[PDB]
Amino acid sequence: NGYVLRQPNLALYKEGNYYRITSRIMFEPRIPTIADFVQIENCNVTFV
Amino acid sequence: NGYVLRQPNLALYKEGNYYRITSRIMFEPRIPTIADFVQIENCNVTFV
Ligand SMILES: *[C@@H]1O[C@H](CO)[C@@H](O)[C@H](O)[C@H]1NC(C)=O
Ligand SMILES: *[C@@H]1O[C@H](CO)[C@@H](O)[C@H](O)[C@H]1NC(C)=O
Repeated sequence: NGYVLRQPNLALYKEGNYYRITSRIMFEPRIPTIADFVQIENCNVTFV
Repeated sequence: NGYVLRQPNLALYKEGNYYRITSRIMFEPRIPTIADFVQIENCNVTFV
């Protein structure tokens, strides 16, 4: 299983050791959580 | 409690033994999860 985001306007990034997901239009950062993801069986290697 | 979807553009269906929820505008299928539902007390019999 590979996970993706529920809507496009967000984007992950590696801020430091931890990972932070920000908006695409502003630099405001938001905490990661499990509710923000969605499941798809086929894994693409190109992801984290 | 009866559950419904967080936004209208989705739709459940019984693909096989398991249930799959797809987009209303494309046939792309997405995995079921609990985060995609919402609770309402009154149960309508007309649902699954
Ligand atoms: C999936 O990974 C392949 C690896 O070669 C990459 O070329 C492709 O762009 C990726 N597709 C995506 C991320 O949708
Ligand atoms: C609720 O179920 C009743 C069962 O008679 C049905 O007639 C009605 O259309 C349903 N309402 C919904 C699904 O909003």
